[PDB]
Amino acid sequence: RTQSYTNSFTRGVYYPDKVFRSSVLHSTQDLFLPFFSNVTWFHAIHNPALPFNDGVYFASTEKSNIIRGWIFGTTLDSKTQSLLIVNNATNVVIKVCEFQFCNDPFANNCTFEYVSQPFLMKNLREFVFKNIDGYFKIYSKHTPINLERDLPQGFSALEPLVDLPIGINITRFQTLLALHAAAYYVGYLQPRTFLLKYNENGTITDAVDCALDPLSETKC
Amino acid sequence: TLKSFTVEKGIYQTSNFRVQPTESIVRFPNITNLCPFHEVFNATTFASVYAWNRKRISNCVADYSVIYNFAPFFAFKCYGVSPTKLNDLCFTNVYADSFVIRGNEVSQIAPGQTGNIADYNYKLPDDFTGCVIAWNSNKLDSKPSGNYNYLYRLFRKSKLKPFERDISTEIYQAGNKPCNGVAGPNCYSPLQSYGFRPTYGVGHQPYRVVVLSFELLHAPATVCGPKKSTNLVKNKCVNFNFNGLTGTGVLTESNKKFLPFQQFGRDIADTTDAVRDPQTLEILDITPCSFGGVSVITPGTNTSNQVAVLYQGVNCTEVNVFQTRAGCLIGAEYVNNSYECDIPIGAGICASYQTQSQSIIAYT
Amino acid sequence: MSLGAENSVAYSNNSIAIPTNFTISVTTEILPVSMTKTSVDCTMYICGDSTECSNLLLQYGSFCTQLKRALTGIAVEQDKNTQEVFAQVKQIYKTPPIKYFGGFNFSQILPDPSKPSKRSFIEDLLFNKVTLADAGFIKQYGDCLGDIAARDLICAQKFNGLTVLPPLLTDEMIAQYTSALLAGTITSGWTFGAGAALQIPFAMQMAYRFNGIGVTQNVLYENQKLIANQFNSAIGKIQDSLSSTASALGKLQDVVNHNAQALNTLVKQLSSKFGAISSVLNDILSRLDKVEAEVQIDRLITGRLQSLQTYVTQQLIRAAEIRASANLAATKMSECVLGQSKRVDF
Amino acid sequence: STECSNLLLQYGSFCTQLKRALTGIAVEQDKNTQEVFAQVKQIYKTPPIK
Amino acid sequence: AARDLICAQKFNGLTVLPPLLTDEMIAQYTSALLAGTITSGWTFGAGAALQIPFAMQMAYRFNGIGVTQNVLYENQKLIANQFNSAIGKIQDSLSSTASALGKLQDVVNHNAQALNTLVKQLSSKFGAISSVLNDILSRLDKVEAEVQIDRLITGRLQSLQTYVTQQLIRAAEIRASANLAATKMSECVLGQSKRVDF
Ligand SMILES: *[C@@H]1O[C@H](CO)[C@@H](O[C@@H]2O[C@H](CO)[C@@H](O)[C@H](O)[C@H]2NC(C)=O)[C@H](O)[C@H]1NC(C)=O
Ligand SMILES: *[C@@H]1O[C@H](CO)[C@@H](O)[C@H](O)[C@H]1NC(C)=O
Ligand SMILES: *[C@@H]1O[C@H](CO)[C@@H](O)[C@H](O)[C@H]1NC(C)=O
Ligand SMILES: *[C@@H]1O[C@H](CO)[C@@H](O)[C@H](O)[C@H]1NC(C)=O
Ligand SMILES: *[C@@H]1O[C@H](CO)[C@@H](O)[C@H](O)[C@H]1NC(C)=O
Ligand SMILES: *[C@@H]1O[C@H](CO)[C@@H](O)[C@H](O)[C@H]1NC(C)=O
Ligand SMILES: *[C@@H]1O[C@H](CO)[C@@H](O)[C@H](O)[C@H]1NC(C)=O
Ligand SMILES: *[C@@H]1O[C@H](CO)[C@@H](O)[C@H](O)[C@H]1NC(C)=O
Repeated sequence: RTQSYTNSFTRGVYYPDKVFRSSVLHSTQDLFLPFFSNVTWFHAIHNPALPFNDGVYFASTEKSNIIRGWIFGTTLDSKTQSLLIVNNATNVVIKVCEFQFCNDPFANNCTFEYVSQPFLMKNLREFVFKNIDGYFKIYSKHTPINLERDLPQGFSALEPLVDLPIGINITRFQTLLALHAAAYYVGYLQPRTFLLKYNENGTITDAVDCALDPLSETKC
Repeated sequence: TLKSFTVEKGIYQTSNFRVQPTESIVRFPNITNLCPFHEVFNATTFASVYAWNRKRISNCVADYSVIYNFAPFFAFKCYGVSPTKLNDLCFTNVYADSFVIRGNEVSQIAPGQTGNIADYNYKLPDDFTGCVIAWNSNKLDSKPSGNYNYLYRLFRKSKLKPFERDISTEIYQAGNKPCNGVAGPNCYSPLQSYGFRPTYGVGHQPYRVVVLSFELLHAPATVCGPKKSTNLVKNKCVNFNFNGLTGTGVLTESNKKFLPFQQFGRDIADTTDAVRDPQTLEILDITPCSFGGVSVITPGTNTSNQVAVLYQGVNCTEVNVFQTRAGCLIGAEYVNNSYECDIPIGAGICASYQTQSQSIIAYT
Repeated sequence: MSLGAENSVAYSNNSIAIPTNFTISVTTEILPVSMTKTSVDCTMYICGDSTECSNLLLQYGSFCTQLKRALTGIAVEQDKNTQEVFAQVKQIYKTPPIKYFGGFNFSQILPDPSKPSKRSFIEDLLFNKVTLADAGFIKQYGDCLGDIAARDLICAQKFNGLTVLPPLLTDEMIAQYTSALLAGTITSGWTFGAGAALQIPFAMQMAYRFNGIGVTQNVLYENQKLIANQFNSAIGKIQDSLSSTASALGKLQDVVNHNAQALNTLVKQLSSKFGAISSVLNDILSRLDKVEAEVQIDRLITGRLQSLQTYVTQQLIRAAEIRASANLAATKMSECVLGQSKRVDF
Repeated sequence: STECSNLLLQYGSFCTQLKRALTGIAVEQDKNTQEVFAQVKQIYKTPPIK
Repeated sequence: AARDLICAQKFNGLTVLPPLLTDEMIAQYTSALLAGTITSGWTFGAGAALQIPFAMQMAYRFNGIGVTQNVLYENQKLIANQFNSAIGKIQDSLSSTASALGKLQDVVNHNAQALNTLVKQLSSKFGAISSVLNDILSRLDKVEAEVQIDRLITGRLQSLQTYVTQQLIRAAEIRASANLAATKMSECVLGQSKRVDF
């Protein structure tokens, strides 16, 4: 495949909890994507996998709707449990049980199932996957991007979507491909302290890092 | 409040007034099913330590008074909550973890402990809010030839994350020479059997352990204990029990744009400002009931026993009434004169004990 | 940093330097006098209508009684400071209807009856420039009950038992005191501060003021129009300086900001756990039995009591500083306004 | 110590107001020295004849 | 060899900041004030500095206190000798007697000893089992070391709050003294004062 590099451009902030806060500045320490970091761009025209390190961050600008899955795990071929989804116009059902995957995918508990609206609704698909204390957390948010060149400017907070009850230790992950091309951005989370700004409607409109440059430390 | 039988001429701040609540409201989500503690606490066998079984208890009504009848244990030892208060408040989800350990190793099932179970078999988080139950199984899990159906793991390369399960069966190597699948020199099996016998001492008897882990209210609550609901009323000073949150205040219909994943709204001083009703999806605003300090304006007890009451900083429709800028004055008559200040009250208003029958008057 | 421009004054044993002309200069000295009067209710702040916390609070002695005594002493002291500074005149003097004081234009400092609150132009500029924090001495509880948009900081201060008492003297009464002092200064001179007021023309009063500082009185009478024009241009320069520069009134803005941030810190200290399991008393009282909740409530009571004692101590030290400044302002009112001062740089 | 810092974080904002008090004293000392000594606009010099 | 007092103060987080004005700048300010007082008189404190002979300035200083100015001009050498002898007496008194500067030394000494106490209070136990934090972490498990750490944190916070309150009170006293010194510099150096015993 093809590997390139991109700056983050202050994107990847989310709601830290499920409490409504309005017109306040809140300082939270959590696994966040640091501002102006190195995000690896992957073009999948050709597939070895990627290491999982304290959660990841996925971005996609694919208008053609050819991304229909995320695969997690440790060894990726049976044994330990590997997440697998099916995305179409009908269901978003979750498969945790083993299948004995191949090299190019184009006996435990926690067999989650979920029938709901499709995840994939000039569009930006953002995702955050993290794992703390056996709890697996998913975050997602649509973004109607107009200037389709790179990761755009602004602050789009990510809605918390799915929390799993329990999971196995995860060190590796893959990405599905659709054939009858694909490009995704991968970033890595780090434990950081953020200062989030809430407007009168309770939405996160701005955020200041506390470890980027000394002006931001002074603002924190 | 002055600890004296005579007071002097002046204004004294005595206490505060507060409208008492008149009704009690308990709002719980509508739910019919009962939680199956009988399957957890009464089973023909329990899983091993290295492969502990977790059951997700949700969408039911949890009664904790039947746990004592199900199993003959001594102490319902908890860490974040109290055993007697578990039928009042309620949680989001319950997780029951069941295993059988040795009697010498029951003290390792606690937050912030090390050892052998707490390092390689079953590790609890430091912020653990839940209860641990252990009871004897000498008549169910002990054989005179040795019970060999229970295994524990003691050899591992690293520590264990909290609530991490490991069922891998690989031959442990503690040297440079590889085992290559043969348990030869410096090659060990990480799983060993307990070998329970009834002739052992009381410290080596098998104890069945069930760990009930609760998680706090951050989602819509779907498992709750038995409490009767009450019809909701608004614009009244009431006591409320919203999913275990007990408080006093008035509930108002509010236009707050709650996101669909959010359930609560907090203030600057970490006080709950807005709630979501559990039965119907409505947003309610909590405001504390009407209050204010009370000042007593009097001359000396040597002069008279008459007093005037200043209600501080209230437009007093919620108690001679005179509305000043520093509250309202009851018991003093306003006059259209101007004397020097005798007893100061507020923004340009002074009170004095004058004839013009003697009475307490207020003026500018 | 540069200490200043280098100068080498030419000194000799038979050489002197004598001025031939003068300037009339109007400066501005801004002095704090009083600060915000606050009152704290311990039962609502530490406990908040919790009966168990009230039962464990009466076993701590008489800490809140002496805290309320200290805050009441500060609140009385602020009104005493304002009365000591401003209420030095015994009557209320009024300027004559004819506005001719030798050519000196006092139209910008004397009040006008068009507006309801009788304040002058410069007083209006000084009142508009120092923005207030809008403390809850006005009866704001009707607005606090009917909450709109997000909750304000003042409503959160009021709901935790932290209130602000209004001062005894309103701004109209201070304006009346200032107008009486100005009328007695420009119609009588220094005689109204040492007995009855004695009328005198303003040109003769300025001749007395020049004769006080060693300059003979014929200098004024031969240069009256120039001195009047210099005074009027100085008043125009000071209204333009107050209209342009907003950093001159930093002392009163600091007085407002310190008493705002002390109450903000006192409110924000309620979220701290202080070593307990939660910062909310009802969650502790519901999640625990009697003894464990008693221990956690004891921890929270000790932490909140320590924070309140720190607030009261810092308020006492600030009150001492404000009282020293108010005594200095009272001395400056007694000496600069009610008479002429021979002290250098006073 | 990391554990001591984590338990100190629960005690609130005492250190912020203590640092604010010490910073206020520190700037007040320089204000005192400036208002005592810096009372002249120009730095004069004595003539060479004494 | 032995650890110094300043090193032990600095190793625990107590840092002494330098003043903004160096002693050369204070000496230049004092030299400017002395040159303006000797040459000009009181005229440099109320506008532009105007030169005057020192004998005529001293004649006006005599005329201020009610002595006719011919007294100076008929007794100029005697007054000059008396001033020179008084300056030499001040020189000898400062060279021999050292207890006259006991105020400023106290301003040093308190600001030493308070910091010294703030070091000594690190040795106290405050009801715990040890004053060393690493021994508490080494000997004890999670909850018990949390209790001991909470006791030590409460004790150290109480001692540090006491230090800050004492520093605030001393700052108020020093500010009052500095206001008095500023008034004396404005009224004695820059003019002639009619206030008695001032
Ligand atoms: C003393 O100074 C004043 C200014 O403060 C001089 O007044 C100015 O005189 C000039 C003469 O050409 C006029 O153009 C200005 O308008 C005057 N200024 C003001 C404010 O009136 C005055 O002339 C000086 N005295 C002497 C003797 O020169
Ligand atoms: C990201 O890392 C690569 C590694 O070689 C580097 O070349 C590139 O400049 C980095 N991107 C930045 C610093 O924006
Ligand atoms: C809050 O929402 C309203 C309605 O959508 C909108 O008019 C307003 O601009 C929003 N406020 C913001 C974005 O600060
Ligand atoms: C609970 O109440 C809501 C609204 O009152 C209703 O829509 C829902 O069907 C009820 N559920 C049950 C199980 O009764
Ligand atoms: C446990 O379950 C068995 C099987 O149904 C039953 O016979 C027994 O009475 C149960 N014991 C208790 C204490 O519920
Ligand atoms: C609140 O007090 C003001 C004071 O004059 C009064 O005008 C107003 O009517 C009051 N509001 C009420 C009674 O609702
Ligand atoms: C006066 O000044 C001149 C010039 O410096 C000098 O020569 C003369 O000696 C001085 N007079 C006396 C008496 O010293
Ligand atoms: C000066 O006095 C006159 C009265 O004759 C007045 O009209 C004018 O406004 C005054 N000047 C200013 C700047 O107020």
